[PDB]
Amino acid sequence: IVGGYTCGANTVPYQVSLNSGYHFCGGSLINSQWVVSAAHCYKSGIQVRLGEDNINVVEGNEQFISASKSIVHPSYNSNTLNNDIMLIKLKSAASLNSRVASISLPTSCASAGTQCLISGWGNTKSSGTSYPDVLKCLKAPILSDSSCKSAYPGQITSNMFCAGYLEGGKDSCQGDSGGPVVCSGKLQGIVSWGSGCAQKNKPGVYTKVCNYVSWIKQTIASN
Ligand SMILES: NC(=[NH2+])c1ccc2[nH]c(-c3cccc(-c4ccccc4)c3[O-])nc2c1
Ligand SMILES: [Ca+2]
Ligand SMILES: [Cl-]
Repeated sequence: IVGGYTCGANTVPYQVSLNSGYHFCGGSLINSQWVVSAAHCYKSGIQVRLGEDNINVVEGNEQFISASKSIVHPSYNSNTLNNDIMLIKLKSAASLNSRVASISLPTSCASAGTQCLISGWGNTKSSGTSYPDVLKCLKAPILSDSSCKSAYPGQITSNMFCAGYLEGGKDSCQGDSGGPVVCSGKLQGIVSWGSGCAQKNKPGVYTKVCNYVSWIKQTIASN
């Protein structure tokens, strides 16, 4: 997260860190046994880390659970990143409390101008690599479809939306992929891609979760 602030320990209880010996992507807990992340974060040997704040120190509240299976959307396209969503089933259910809690899936899509909270342990520099130890947060609005398409002509599908600031300075970045974009208490987006980080007129692009709710429900119900 570039230009964001320190969230504060366990203030984003649905945030998870996907770990394979280091933090490589974020995710969102949607129930005690399932996490939603981005398809491009897929790899084998994923350990899901819940209740984290400093990812390099065991401070208490952490729950480390191995993924039992990861389900990348069948129509995921790695070249366009269309359908960049994945579900991860946990080997055992997580213990939910005030520090570890799930986030609700939306019933309707959000409108441009909606303010959302984006969080993660990704890079904090637009020009360089600085990864934080604790969780960073950023409040950002969803942009209109015309501004998004004007920024990335020919690259936005109906399963994506832009959120951020066109002036640059505040944005999600590498390491934040797969994490949550929460608006009014509902998970509306998944950090997916962008051109660099926090560059002027190049906002972040997110997977539009409202388009996948029946898919998520049906997939969880059959696995
Ligand atoms: N400007 C942005 N809002 C933005 C958002 C997510 C990004 N994710 C990345 C990204 C860059 C290089 C590699 C990965 C990557 C690839 C495979 C697995 C995990 C991360 C990224 O997600 N850049 C990103 C830029
Ligand atoms: Ca920790
Ligand atoms: Cl277009």
